[PDB]
Amino acid sequence: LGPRTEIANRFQSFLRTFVDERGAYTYRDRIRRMCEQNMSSFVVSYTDLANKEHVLAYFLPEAPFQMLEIFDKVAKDMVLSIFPTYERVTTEIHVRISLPLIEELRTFRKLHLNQLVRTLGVVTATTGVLPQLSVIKYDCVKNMEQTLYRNYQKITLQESPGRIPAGRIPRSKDVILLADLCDQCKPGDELEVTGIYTNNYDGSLNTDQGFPVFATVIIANHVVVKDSKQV
Amino acid sequence: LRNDFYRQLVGKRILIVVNYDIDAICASRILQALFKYDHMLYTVVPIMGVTGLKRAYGEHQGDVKYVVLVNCGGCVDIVELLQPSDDVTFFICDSHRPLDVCNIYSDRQVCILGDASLEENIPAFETIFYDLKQRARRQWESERDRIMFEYTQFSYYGRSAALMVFELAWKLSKDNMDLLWWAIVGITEQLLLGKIESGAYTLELEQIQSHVSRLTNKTNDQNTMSASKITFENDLHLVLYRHWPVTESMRYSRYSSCQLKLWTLRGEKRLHELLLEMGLPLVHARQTYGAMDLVLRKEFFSMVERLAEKYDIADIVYGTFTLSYGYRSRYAAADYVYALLAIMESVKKHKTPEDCFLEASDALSRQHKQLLSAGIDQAKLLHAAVFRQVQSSLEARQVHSAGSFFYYVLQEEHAFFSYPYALGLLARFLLRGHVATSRARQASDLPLIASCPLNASEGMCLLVGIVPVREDSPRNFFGKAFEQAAQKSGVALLQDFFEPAVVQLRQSDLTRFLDSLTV
Repeated sequence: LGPRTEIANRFQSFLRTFVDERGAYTYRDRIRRMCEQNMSSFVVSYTDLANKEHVLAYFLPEAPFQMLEIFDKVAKDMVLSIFPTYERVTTEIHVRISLPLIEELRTFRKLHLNQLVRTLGVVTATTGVLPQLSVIKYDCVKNMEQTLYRNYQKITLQESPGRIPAGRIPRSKDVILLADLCDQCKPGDELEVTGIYTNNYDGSLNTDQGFPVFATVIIANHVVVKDSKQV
Repeated sequence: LRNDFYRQLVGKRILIVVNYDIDAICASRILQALFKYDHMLYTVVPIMGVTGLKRAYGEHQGDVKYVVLVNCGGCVDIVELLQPSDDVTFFICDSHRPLDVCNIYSDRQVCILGDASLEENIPAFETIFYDLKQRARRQWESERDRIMFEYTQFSYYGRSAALMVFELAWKLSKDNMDLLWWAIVGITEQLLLGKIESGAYTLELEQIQSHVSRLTNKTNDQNTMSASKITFENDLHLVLYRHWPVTESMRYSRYSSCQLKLWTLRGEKRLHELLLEMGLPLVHARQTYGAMDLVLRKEFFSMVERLAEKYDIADIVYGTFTLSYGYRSRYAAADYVYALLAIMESVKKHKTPEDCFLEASDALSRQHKQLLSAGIDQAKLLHAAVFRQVQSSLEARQVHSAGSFFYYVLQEEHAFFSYPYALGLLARFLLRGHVATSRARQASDLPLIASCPLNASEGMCLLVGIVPVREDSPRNFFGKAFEQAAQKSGVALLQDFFEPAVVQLRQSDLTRFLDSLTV
């Protein structure tokens, strides 16, 4: 896609050229800060993003995931180009967003699928933290070993018991987290999330009973803790 | 020259191995062997002070006339002390260097291993032991501009203890590669410019190199396990590189701490930001080097030598040696001397000091190597119990200026510090901390004094001395300085140890001693 040409330029012209707030922009330093803490969660703020170029809100939603590819390739190509020193260890990347507009539960519907989202929740019971599979390999005769992994934990959120619509039922939704954004969920807290809406890969697609069994699922690019009860 | 004297050594003898030092066993165990080499039985001495001199020798009023002197000589007109000498010969190989000329002459009962390009002290016999009255004193004092500039201004030490014995012995068909290691023990014992100066270190890059870069008596087939001869490489004397992770060096090292300020936080952020430039991991920065993965461990010094060029520490490359026996290890000569002091354990049995001396002298054998591991252990924890007073002190500021020096006192002892020489170390660790670093050097370059709580020995205010740093070779006035209040008043003072810079006061007769000594 020849379009893919210009986007990374608009990143590459943006992560190591921009200055805001009277110099030494974070992007010069956050990466290395991340690199010094081995973190892989370098953050963007959409407000600064629109301060430079708000065009990244309107070619995004035809597939924001390819946008995130077009983010991570740039980041990678900055780190190991500038920290080829880094070229040993983990050597993979993704970024974060914090469109800092609060929007609410019980509104995502027919027209909120797989698109630019921003939502909260409140946390309750879920499972441990466990792994998955990642890659396309299994064959040689004419594989279930040496096949890279990625951790996993299930969520469960809940909604504000303060801003309730007066005897409307407290509700519930099934949502996901992933390896790097994991081991921070616990019962009884809230967490503000970038958020993104879809369904299962295939949630029971067939002639069936008098109603399909369909679910709806979300994950976070960014999570920013709202509670933070220590320093 | 003892090519004529050594060959006299067949009759009865004593091998004194003098007062507390690593130099002792290095330059003697050689000869505890060599005695049974000439079919000579050997006899040795535990010494702790001039105390020990004749309470030991006075038990042995004989005439055994082939006799050692090391680490002493700055003692007495040695016939006046060792009067039972009638012609009883002595043999000196002492490092207690600046000696009086009373002791050389009567040249029957001493041997002068002194030859130097410094011919400045000739008429001291023509002044002291020879000395009209007015002009006598004119000579006396106008030349004590030089004479009292000796022995009333400062003091120092000289050269090896058995490198002389090496010079004798490499000719005698003896290539004890192990004993060349022992020589290196004696080298980094006190020839370390970190402790006391060599300077010519940079030209002993040739010396023992040319001894052994000469010599591979198996120049063609040297690939065997036992006793492979040792190999030179440019290496460190950073603290104990080997068995603990990098972050232990990066914490417990001074030449970082003087230049990088590590006990605080920005030291640590800055450290991380350099481990970026090395791009080492953090696990990998917290496993023992021997424990880490490999290519990082391998490529370490190759990068560290170069891209440490730029960051306020110029002087981490040195020239050193390191070896093993077989497949368990690769020891390093510098990874030993800090283990040596670990059995110098000052326990309250009365058994500990001397028998630990026997233990240490049992230690430098290849057969006796288990115990050395425990020494390494103790040293690490010692190095981290340093901190047990550092940040509590450097931030609380126990520091006292006290005029034209800096003044410190501790007032509670440590079983760690019953052994004394910690008192030198912590000084040399911490004056850096505030009194050098939160300031310019103008309030930094002065020496320092260190109390010693004696919670065990009834309270006697033990001490050691210190220099300013970055000008070390300018010898210590403290060689004299503490005679000041001793000379003005004198207060229960002893000089019972071999060393000048060492003293013993009363627990509570120390402040007026100071106000006398302030000047």
